[PDB]
Amino acid sequence: LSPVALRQMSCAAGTTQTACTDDNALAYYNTTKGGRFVLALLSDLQDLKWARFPKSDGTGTIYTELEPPCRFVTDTPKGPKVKYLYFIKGLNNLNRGMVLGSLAATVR
Amino acid sequence: PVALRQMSCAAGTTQTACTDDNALAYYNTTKGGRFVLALLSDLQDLKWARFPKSDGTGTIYTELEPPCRFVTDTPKGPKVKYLYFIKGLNNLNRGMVLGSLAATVRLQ
Repeated sequence: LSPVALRQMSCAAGTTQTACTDDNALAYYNTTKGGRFVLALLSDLQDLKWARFPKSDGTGTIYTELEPPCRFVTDTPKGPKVKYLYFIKGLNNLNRGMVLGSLAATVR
Repeated sequence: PVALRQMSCAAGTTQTACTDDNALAYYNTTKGGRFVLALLSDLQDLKWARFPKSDGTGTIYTELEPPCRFVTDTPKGPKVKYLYFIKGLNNLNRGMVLGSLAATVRLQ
């Protein structure tokens, strides 16, 4: 599925599945007709293992576990600020590259 | 976390026909030169890519995969661009390019 399909929105992550404070991370996802496929998260925080995204073709939300994070330091106007990138568990090399691609390909 | 940069380069239908800047090369930095991952071009018949070398020991000729169509929005209306991966480029790196491509040109 094409790279024109990849966009971003903030969403809700958590140490546990219950503790998903709304909107504390950026999520990379692909849109298609009617729903979405989240692929990875970017957050200020390093302890995350759960992700809460809108249910495709429905009202409501999904919860799927994350990989161990990927630590990057980005250049900010507030001095360097360190971010964490979580992929969805088992994300294939192409799609990882697409987010790494796009990520290095929008900041720093 | 490895930023992708652009540069004009030479490409052509055959190693000898590579005469002089009709293509755009996405490349990396690998501790002693630049590593090229793919090219983008108006021309659809390209098969080879001509690069000199930091030193100038002479020049490297790399093969290309078959192109992929992408129509781009430009001031001068729409322009169609073809994206050639260098032959034998693994999946992570293709993703990195495609993620980057969507950040650097007006796809769709």
